[PDB]
Amino acid sequence: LVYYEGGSVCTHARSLWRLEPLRISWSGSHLRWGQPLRIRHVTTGRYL
Amino acid sequence: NLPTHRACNMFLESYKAAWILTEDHSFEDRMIDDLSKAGEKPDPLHQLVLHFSRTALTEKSKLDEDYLYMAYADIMAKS
Amino acid sequence: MDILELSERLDLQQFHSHTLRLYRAVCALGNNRVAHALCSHVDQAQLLHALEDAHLPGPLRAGYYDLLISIHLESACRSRRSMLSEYIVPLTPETRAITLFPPGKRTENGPRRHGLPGVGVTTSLRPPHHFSAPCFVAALPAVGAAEAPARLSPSIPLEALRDKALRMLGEAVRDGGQHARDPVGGSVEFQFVPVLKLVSTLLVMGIFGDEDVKQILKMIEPEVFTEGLLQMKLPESVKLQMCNLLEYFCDQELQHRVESLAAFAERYVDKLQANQRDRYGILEFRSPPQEQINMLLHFKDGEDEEDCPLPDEIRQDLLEFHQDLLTHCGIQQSLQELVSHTVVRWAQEDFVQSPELVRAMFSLLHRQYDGLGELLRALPRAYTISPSSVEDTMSLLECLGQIRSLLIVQMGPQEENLMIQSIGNIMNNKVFYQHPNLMRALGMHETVMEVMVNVLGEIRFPKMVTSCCRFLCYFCRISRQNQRSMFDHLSYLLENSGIGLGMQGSTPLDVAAASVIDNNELALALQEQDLEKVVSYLAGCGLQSCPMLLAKGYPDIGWNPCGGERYLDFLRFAVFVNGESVEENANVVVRLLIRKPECFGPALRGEGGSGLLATIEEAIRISEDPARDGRVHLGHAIMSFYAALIDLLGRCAPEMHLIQAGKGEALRIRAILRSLVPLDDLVGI
Amino acid sequence: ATHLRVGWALTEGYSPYPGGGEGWGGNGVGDDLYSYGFDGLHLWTGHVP
Amino acid sequence: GVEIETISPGDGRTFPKKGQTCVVHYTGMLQNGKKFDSSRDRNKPFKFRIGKQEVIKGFEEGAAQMSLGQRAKLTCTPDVAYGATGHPGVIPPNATLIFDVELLNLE
Amino acid sequence: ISACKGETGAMVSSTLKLGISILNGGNADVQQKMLDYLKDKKEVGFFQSIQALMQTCSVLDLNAFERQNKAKVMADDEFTQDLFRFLQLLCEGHNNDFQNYLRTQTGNTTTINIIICTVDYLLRLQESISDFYWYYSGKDVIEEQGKRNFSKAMSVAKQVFNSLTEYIQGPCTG
Amino acid sequence: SLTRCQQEESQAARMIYSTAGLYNHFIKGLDSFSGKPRGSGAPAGTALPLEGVILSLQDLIGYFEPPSEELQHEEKQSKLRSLRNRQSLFQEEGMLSLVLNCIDRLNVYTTAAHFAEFAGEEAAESWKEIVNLLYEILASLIRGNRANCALFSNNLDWLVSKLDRLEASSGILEVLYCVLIESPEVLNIIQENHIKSIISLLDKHGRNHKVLDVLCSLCVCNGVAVCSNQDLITENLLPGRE
Repeated sequence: LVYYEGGSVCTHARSLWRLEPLRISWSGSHLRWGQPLRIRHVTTGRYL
Repeated sequence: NLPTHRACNMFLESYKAAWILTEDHSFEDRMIDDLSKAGEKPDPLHQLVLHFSRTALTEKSKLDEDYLYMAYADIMAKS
Repeated sequence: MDILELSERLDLQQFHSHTLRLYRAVCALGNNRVAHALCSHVDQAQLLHALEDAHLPGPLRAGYYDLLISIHLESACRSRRSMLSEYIVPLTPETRAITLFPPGKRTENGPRRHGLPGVGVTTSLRPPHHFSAPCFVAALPAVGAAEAPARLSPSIPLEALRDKALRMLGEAVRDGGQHARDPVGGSVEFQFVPVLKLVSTLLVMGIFGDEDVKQILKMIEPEVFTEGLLQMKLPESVKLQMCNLLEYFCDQELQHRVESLAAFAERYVDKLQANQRDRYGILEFRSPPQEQINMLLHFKDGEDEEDCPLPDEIRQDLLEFHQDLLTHCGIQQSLQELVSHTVVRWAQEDFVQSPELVRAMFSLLHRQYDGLGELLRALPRAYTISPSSVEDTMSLLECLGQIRSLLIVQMGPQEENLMIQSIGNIMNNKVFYQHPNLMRALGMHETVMEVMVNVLGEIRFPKMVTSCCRFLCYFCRISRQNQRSMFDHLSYLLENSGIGLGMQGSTPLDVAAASVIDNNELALALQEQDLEKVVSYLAGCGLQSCPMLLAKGYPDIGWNPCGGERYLDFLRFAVFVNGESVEENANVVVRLLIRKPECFGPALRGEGGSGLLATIEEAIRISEDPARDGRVHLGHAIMSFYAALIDLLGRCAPEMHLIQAGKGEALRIRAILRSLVPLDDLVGI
Repeated sequence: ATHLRVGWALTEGYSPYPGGGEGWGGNGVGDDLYSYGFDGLHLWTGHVP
Repeated sequence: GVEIETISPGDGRTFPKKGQTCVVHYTGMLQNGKKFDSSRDRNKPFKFRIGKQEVIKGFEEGAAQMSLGQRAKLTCTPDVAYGATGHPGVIPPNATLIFDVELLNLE
Repeated sequence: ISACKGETGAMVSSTLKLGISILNGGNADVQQKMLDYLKDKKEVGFFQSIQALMQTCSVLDLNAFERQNKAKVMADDEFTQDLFRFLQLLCEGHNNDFQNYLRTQTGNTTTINIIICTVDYLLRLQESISDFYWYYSGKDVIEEQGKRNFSKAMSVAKQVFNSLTEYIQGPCTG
Repeated sequence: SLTRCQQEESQAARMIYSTAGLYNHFIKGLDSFSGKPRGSGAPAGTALPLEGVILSLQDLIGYFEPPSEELQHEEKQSKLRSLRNRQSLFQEEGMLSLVLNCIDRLNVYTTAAHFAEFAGEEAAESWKEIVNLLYEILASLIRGNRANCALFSNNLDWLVSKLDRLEASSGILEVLYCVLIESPEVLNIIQENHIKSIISLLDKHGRNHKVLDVLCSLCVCNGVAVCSNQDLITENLLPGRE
């Protein structure tokens, strides 16, 4: 499950996400508005 | 007229209040000049400043009092 | 095997050194019984033999020196050091003879003859040491007997020990003077550190005499005090011990100055009061004696102030003494120059690494440069007493040094008994109520507060809390200055006063009440946060049932009447002073109370609560039925709560002349009070 | 206490050296199985009186 | 009880009587042969008064039977010295004690 | 100064006095070194501590004055003067860089505006002085204690005004 | 609002993900053959080689090394701060419980042959090394962090009872020493049997000064002397001169 939380959790590891564009080449390009994306949890390796 | 020990105590406090505080001293400049020599690697004043900086830079939740720092800061300020 | 063979068997050497470390560890911080037990594993002859062995490895040498110090000399040195910051001088013929300079006037040059530090007569009070002789064939004492006396400490001959220490230090100095290739212990540090540590401990404990001090001073620097040790090349570890020795000698100088000042004070007062009596006989006098002594001394400016009637010779004596005091401190070859030059040279030669050495040497330098400021700061502690009270003072000191010894130890039943006995003994002494200023200067109330803080910080020992509370109340009941000094812990006392038991006896709330009572200045300085905390406690008490009453099998009641009475009485003490009310506190209390109606109990509730008369009649009926009662009785507590509340509310009323002046605030407060309690209820009650 | 013992010894095995040894040191006549000694109260052999 | 064996003979006439004080030099070791106490190490003779429960039973009973200047050895069973509790950190429980006692002076 | 974390005491007073002693006259080298150190460290503790120290400076209190009169009004005036003198000497000499840095810290994660804090303290002091005058309007003569309180309050106000003047003396348009 | 984070935290998170996956697989593989004696099995998740966990443990050991004592003051302070932060992150994500569970699973076997009776001879060559590395990584994780050391306050018996084990005695002793040094409060729950067990360890394993240091650490609690401990040590170690 996914939650909103404050406090020391702002400095813990479970609050980190990674953004992956659907493009493979030049995946480091600046994000366009409305561009499709995937969001990944770093520590658990799961996608919302 | 009065017990001797009480009279001595009031005399001590009065003498402290009246005569001792009136006197003046000017040892600050002489002390700084002596500490700034480095005659025959930092000089002693440099080491004192570095020690106080090291004390200040430590990681702690509160700054405890340090009478040595206050006295030496007063001396430096008056110099 | 021979122990010296450990010079090549490293594993056994390491194991034995750590074994000695464990021996020291199990004896630390007042383990006198364990010291007595240890006195059978390493006896006196072994220690005295190992002190002089020149072929021992360094670690074993240091370990044996430390073991001797820890077994025999640690506790007495700790106590004496803990009681070295205060000067008490008795008015005796020996005190009168003390002078700043030696009597010889044949030398009239600038330096005159300063005199050797630490040599001369001193009269400051210091209790002696107590020891016991070890013996392992004595009959067993009463098994399990509580409140057994303290274990004292093992004994050892001291004169032979100090002679041996002096001889070893001289031998080490001679050995180091020749630049030998085989230092004792394998290095200079192992050669020098233990001997200096032992010498410093023996010096602090006060064992050496005048000749021994002269020998030590000559060893320090032969030229200044009529190859030397200060001018050799040493590492930092030796320099730390050197700094310790110099610190001891400087402390001795300061003590000598204080004692000389006290002696001159005695002589001057004795001379002056007879002249005042004669002058009054010949003939202003309505001023208090402090103002008189202030006025008599107002001639520092050097002019013949007619405001002071002092003749010429008395002023001459005072001026001569002031000049001598000024030239003694060097404001207008010696110890100060030697220390300053040595410290400056040490700082110049190399870049110091250890912070403690830097701190010590700079403290020494600061003390040396500002001679007069140190004496100025040391005076607020000095004190003089009549010679007839000496025997009474010493005992009190021996009591105080007891308590300080038990603050570094984990708490137990025997410790509790010793604390209670010591506090009772201190309370029973008479000088405790004859010299309150001395008691404040010694700062024993801080020690008792520390004991209470340690105990309180589900409590385990309830008796000590009552003992400390009653001692602090008795201390507060003595003088106004003690009351003001205790007033500064009010926030902490109120923070810890919210205990749910209360009936332990004396409680910190009593300490706070004694701190505040009948003092106009202290009452006017009260903050509103404390009152708000007390009101919150009262509301919490009025919302919940009493736990201890329920635990005893009592009928359930929705509130706690036996608890809020204490807070109500504290508020009553806070509001009413010397027969008149203070408007600010009364207004604050009323405004705080009206916003939490549950403080008034069930009777004054607006939601169906019956009036005071009905609940008083109900309580009266309750007191007639043993079934609804049952020491503490329900009806009496219910009656007392409302009686105290009505008393407080009546004391919060404004004065008559304010109503005469027509101020709106007083009329508003009186209208609120009238609306709270109807007249018919009072008439019926 | 002072040590004093008198007796007979054998050349092959009796060899005491100053310092340490069996037990608590101070080895003399009768502290091994190569000597037989007497001291006034006890017969000493094998480090046993 | 206690067993006493003579090492060096003494006077043979003078004996400790009631109300006197005995001055002795002693050395005490366990049954296994390990020394645990000695008054000669401290270089001060031990002094005690007889009949005032100052020391353990066996020491007093042994000293009561010795003459002036005699040197003897005493043995004490556990029920006489420290019983089953022992001396914490010095003597283990249920220990048999051996003493070497010399009587120097009376009163 | 940064290590005190906004707690008043003797150590901060001694530090402020030493800083004023070494900054007297508008020494440019000291200002340059301080600015370089501050911009290099990128720490936020310094200005937070300064703001916390400023928010605890006291003003004239009337109820305390009445309580004392029936028998402490402004006990920390010297510390306030030292603080504002230190700030003025920090801005002394028309040093544009330090003025701009005092208004806004560009490289830090957060920013604090000292000028507005000074204005707020000035507003509080002015309101206290107005209340004092309202109290003393009806009387015909003024007792000594009121005179000394007025004198110390105006002595503080002088330093506050001088600090503001040194803030805007560039001309620093921002 | 989007906030950038330091690369150190991302690296730590990736390492945590991989390590947690691997160790969960190892725990499941260990639990596979619990109580079923046979010559075959999968100690790892899917019978992976046991060298991988050894290499991972060695890398983790290298990761948590304390800074050199010869560095400057400020650099040492910064390195200590970074090490503390990394230890806190790893503890928060939950590796300590994983290590403890692995130790608990492996503790039921007393020797290599007894382990090979359930996992085969091909997997029994790494048992001792794995146990030693697990104790070392636990000691490295809990060192210098009193918050982490506070977790052992209620499981002192679980740590004391393992001193008898003769495969990794030094690691257990080091862990106990670190726990005793960092959290003095635990000194208030020590009882007589623990002290007697330590003294028996000294008797059984020979003359070692680490045991003496451990015994020394039990006498003083941050400035106050804890008598009982001293009395018990004196009564149990001294009188029998052996």
